[PDB]
Amino acid sequence: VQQDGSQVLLRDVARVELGAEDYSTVARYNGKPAAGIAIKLAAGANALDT
Amino acid sequence: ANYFIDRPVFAWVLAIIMMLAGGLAIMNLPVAQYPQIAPPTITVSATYPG
Amino acid sequence: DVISQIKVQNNQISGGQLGGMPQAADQQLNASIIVQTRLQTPEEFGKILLK
Ligand SMILES: CCCCCCCCCCCC
Repeated sequence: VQQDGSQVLLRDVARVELGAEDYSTVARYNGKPAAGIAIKLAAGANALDT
Repeated sequence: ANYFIDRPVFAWVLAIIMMLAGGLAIMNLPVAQYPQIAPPTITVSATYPG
Repeated sequence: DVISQIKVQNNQISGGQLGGMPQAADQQLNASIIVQTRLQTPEEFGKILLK
C-alpha cells in the first residue's frame, strides 16, 4: 500500500494465468495438438482383457 | 499301468477329469506377448526446477 | 555471522535457462545459466566476504 493510498495488487506487476507445470513437452496427434497417456501394464496382467 | 485295460471306465473318467481341468485352466489364465524376462529395476526420479 | 555468510556464498543457485518453454515463436537460443557453484578449495573458502 503506497503513501498516496493507491493499492498495488499482483495483477499490476505480473500476469497471472492458469498455465502448465512442465512446459517442455508438445504432443501432437496426426498433426493436431493433443495429450495422451502411456499404460505400462502390470507384472501379473492379462494383455487382452485389460 | 496295464490295469486300466480291464477298467475302461476308470480311464474315461480320468480323461474327463483332465478335460475339465484343462477347460477350467484356459478359462482363467493370463495371456501376454512375453512374460517378465528383464531383471527387476527400480527407478528414482527427482526434479530440480531450473 | 560466519555460518550465515558461508550458507550464502556456498550455495548451488539454479540460474535457469536463457530462453526456454514457454518460449516466444521465432526463438533460436537455448542455453543454461550458471550463477553460482559450490566452493571447492580452502583458498576459495578463505575469501568468503564477511563484511
Ligand atoms: C508305470 C511304472 C513303470 C512300469 C511298471 C511295470 C510293472 C509290472 C507290470 C504290471 C504288474 C501288475
